[PDB]
Amino acid sequence: VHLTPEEKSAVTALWGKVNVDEVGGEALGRLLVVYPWTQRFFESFGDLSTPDAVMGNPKVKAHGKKVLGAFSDGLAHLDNLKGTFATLSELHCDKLHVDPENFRLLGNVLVCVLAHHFGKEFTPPVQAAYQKVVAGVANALAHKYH
Amino acid sequence: VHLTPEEKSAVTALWGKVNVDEVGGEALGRLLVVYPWTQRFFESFGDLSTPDAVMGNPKVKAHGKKVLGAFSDGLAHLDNLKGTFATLSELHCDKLHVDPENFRLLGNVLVCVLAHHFGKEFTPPVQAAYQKVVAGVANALAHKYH
Amino acid sequence: VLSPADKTNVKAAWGKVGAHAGEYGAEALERMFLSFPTTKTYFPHFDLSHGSAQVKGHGKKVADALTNAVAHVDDMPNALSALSDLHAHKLRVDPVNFKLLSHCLLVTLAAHLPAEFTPAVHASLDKFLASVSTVLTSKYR
Amino acid sequence: VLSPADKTNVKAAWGKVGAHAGEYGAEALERMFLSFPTTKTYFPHFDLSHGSAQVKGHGKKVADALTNAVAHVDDMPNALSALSDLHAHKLRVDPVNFKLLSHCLLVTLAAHLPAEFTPAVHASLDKFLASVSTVLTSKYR
Ligand code: HEM
Ligand code: HEM
Ligand code: HNI
Ligand code: HNI
Repeated sequence: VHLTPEEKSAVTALWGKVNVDEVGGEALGRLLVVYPWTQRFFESFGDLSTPDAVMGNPKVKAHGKKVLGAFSDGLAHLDNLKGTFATLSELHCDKLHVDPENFRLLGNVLVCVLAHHFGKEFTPPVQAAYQKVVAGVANALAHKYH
Repeated sequence: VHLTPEEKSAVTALWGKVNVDEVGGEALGRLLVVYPWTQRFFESFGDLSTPDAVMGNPKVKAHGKKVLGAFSDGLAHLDNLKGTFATLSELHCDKLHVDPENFRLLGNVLVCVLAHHFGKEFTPPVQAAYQKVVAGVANALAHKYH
Repeated sequence: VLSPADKTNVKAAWGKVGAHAGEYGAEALERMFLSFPTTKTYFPHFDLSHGSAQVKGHGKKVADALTNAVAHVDDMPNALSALSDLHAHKLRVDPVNFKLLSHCLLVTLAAHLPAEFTPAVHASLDKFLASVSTVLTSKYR
Repeated sequence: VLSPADKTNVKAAWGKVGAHAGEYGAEALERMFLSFPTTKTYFPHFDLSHGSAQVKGHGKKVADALTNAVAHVDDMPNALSALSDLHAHKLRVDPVNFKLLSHCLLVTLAAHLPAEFTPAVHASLDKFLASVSTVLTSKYR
């Protein structure tokens, strides 16, 4: 997970324009719509029966806020993602039983949401930097599985 | 990535019994037979037209030995596979243009070959230690790609 | 695409497995849980202790499904229809895991079939398990 | 399998792409080479930097193949037959890479289609590109 200085600055500049609560809700909802088997962790969230039921689901939205909030905090620690996400990794393994493939899927959905929101501003070099970030975060979240 | 002392001892114990020549030739040969798209790198090896042709090919045998020889050397650096394979990673990227997915395929073929040779001695814990090793070696060989 | 020659190899190899199928199914699961610990996230409700009767019972079910698939190798989408429904709608196992079980099934076969696990047979069994996996994930979305 | 709604969504989205298909194909390739450097192993003979003439040309080819797949969305195995043979036998591109181009195509679509790239349409496009990818890797062994 090696970002160039230019990439680090592009990551930070774009993220400064991100509504984390909104983007989080959008990314988690899109995950559950695009890859509907990921709904398996969210039985208690109620209606997930159609794209609109999922995207507008208040529990999905609330959960997306939490998830992207933790992601956002991690962007301040790009040189130590494994340490940053160690307790969340342990939690998702031991208590939540979430296959880490889910982290990879969410990363790619998040990249789509950023593209959708930012349009031409989400350039190929900006995407490439975010691909490094999202791979690093997924790898960090998978790291304490056992 | 990081092997426990018990895993390390299990790896080293098995490897001390490995015929690197038979296992290397068998692993590379099976990679080419089972995933024939991998033959793309080896047309200069000559006749690769049937399974028997691939397996008995002197150049496949020689290359399998060479590849597994470098793998074997790597087992003395289990805590710094990335450092040790750095040169080879760059070579496979820049000079040989080998997709790193090939290292992952080879690793799983190697595990099959070890199972085939050792039978019941290749127990589930021994396999599990080897899976960590082959994942680590593939990752180390992929690490310098750009 | 499973060729007629693959089908020949698969039928012959599974024939040799014979009544050991259930045992090998359990062994493949044990190997998968140890080698690929993320797959345990699908079995938190299981007893995963050494020699678990629950795991052994499940391996028998996996093995029987494979025996059925071999017996109906020309018509696998039909033979496996209820199992495909189950994995798609209820279990919801991420598709990446099917390659992990398939690999562990191959390793198990290799470990028990010294004479039969030739390069050609290895290739055919890999294709077969990939085909099974394709059918079992066909209804996911 | 693509649902009736998936096909409506894919046809509508690719319809909106319209005359930009070739531009978007080139952009998706550029995004792939930058984001996923291992894919560059298949194009050692290409200039793979920004504004590459080889990439612009190749994107037009990729786009045309996708347009044809949309036109023959109920018979992709046959409509893409020659291209499947090419990737399986001449180019021998590892199947893992198809998901990387697919993702880069979705990102490109997202960046250009603010109104049309809804969650349902995204889901349909992902399934469509997965299906194209499955066809293109169907003849590998
Ligand atoms: C070769 C591929 C596979 C075959 C042939 C297979 C076969 C089966 C069978 C026969 C059952 C029992 C169904 C029933 O009770 O009606 C089952 C259930 C199940 N399978 Fe699979 N399966 C495969 C892949 C997987 C994978 C890759 C995973 C995850 C790593 C998985 C996870 C499960 C789970 C969690 C259950 C339910 C266990 C329970 O709570 O009773 N399966 N499978
Ligand atoms: C949506 C998936 C894809 C589509 C629709 C597609 C389409 C095409 C088309 C239309 C051609 C030109 C065919 C011709 O000249 O007759 C081509 C060539 C090629 N493709 Fe793909 N492709 C896809 C995925 C990939 C991937 C993932 C890779 C590797 C990362 C790849 C590597 C190549 C290469 C190396 C060539 C030959 C370039 C040359 O002329 O030297 N393709 N592809
Ligand atoms: C689809 C599965 C899934 C994904 C992709 C995902 C991806 C991520 C990512 C990736 C960027 C991050 C940083 C993250 C962070 C969090 N997750 Ni995840 N989680 C997932 C399933 C959950 C579940 C399940 C919970 C518990 C929800 C509940 O019901 O309370 C959860 C709970 C959390 C919590 C709250 C912990 C607690 O309750 O103590 C945080 C923070 N997470 N999750
Ligand atoms: C399918 C492709 C493929 C795989 C899976 C693979 C897997 C590996 C692994 C994995 C464990 C290792 C340790 C390894 C080691 C080596 N490879 Ni790889 N190589 C591969 C394709 C090659 C090619 C091609 C060459 C050049 C051979 C030649 O003809 O010169 C090569 C050459 C080498 C060399 C010789 C380099 C030199 O001349 O100094 C070593 C050592 N390697 N290769």
